[PDB]
Amino acid sequence: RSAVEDLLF
Amino acid sequence: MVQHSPKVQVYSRHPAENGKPNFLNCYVSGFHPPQIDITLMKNGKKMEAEQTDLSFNRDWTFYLLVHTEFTPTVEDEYSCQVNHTTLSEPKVVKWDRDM
Amino acid sequence: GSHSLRYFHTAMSRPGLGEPRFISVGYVDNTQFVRFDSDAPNPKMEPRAPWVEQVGPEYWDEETRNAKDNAQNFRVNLQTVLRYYNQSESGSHSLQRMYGCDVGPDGCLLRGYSQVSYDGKDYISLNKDLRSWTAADTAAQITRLKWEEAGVAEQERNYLEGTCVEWLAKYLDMGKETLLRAESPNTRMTRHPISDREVTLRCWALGFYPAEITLTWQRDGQDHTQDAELVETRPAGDGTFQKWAAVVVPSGEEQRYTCHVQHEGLPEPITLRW
Repeated sequence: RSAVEDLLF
Repeated sequence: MVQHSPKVQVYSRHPAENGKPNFLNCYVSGFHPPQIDITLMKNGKKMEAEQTDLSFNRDWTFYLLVHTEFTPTVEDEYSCQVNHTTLSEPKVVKWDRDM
Repeated sequence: GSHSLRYFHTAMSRPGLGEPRFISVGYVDNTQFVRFDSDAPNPKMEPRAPWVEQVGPEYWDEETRNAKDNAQNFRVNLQTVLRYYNQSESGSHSLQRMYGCDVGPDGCLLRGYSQVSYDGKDYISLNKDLRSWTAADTAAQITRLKWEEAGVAEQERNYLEGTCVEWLAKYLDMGKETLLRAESPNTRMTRHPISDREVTLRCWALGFYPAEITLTWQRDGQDHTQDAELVETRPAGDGTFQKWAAVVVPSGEEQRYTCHVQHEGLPEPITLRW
């Protein structure tokens, strides 16, 4: 499964 | 930026029994930026072919496999032509069936 | 043995014409099983190994609503970075992300990963404690502070210690017989004269999986891998790999040389002499 990410730089 | 040039190998899936069906493989890798142009050549002509998905190595240099079914004869030539910014010309490599 | 589940995002700003392309890609060990692409027609996460297909339709729905969300963030990210550096919109730039987890033979979690690169250089990365980050430069230091305040490492850590490990088990289950089976290499040595006093002695290993292999030469005993040609290990197209390793040698001398292959799927090392 993929990772649920709110990766905002 | 920091740019690495594309390294290309062109090879038969199975060793080249002359005549029989095989698979022609262009493996290009170790390049950055990702934007790259890759076509397999039938004596000098673009063969339709599939291309793998954009994946990369841990040093972030990308790799791709463009490959289509082919059947080796004795007298026609196959080759990969690749295009990419680090290269002044399109680099082109023909297929030595001993490699 | 040990195994890894890793995902590879690539975000590609094409400056002139069109929003950036977002290509994620999924691997269990050396075996791709998943792919997404942002400029498709109604783009969707798709299978790319057979064994994953008997997984809930729940799954692929949730995975596209994820892949899409990431494409959004990484388009803003690609812009966010460009302005951090004050780079011209004239330029094409790329962000890459890699995360994943290595698991040990019992299930011991060996390593977790989450690394970002901008234009192929390291940007920020999650440390081995899974709790701090390394910022390569000053632009990265703003991303770091942002992520420390948002607690990003803590949600990464839980993904890597939980979902990743748990789902790598599910994957290796679906694909036993595929994933947990090592294919011995087909080994041959060929010989190609060049001069009348020098030949090339290629040593091939074909059709092996996983790509982990080592080929080495030996002149009467003495390891002669020194300026033997080793080529990068390539895919065969059927999910197995190849690699060869030639030495140049004078005529009549072939009878003294020697090649050796070791690979997981081999019981004891293969040894090749002309």
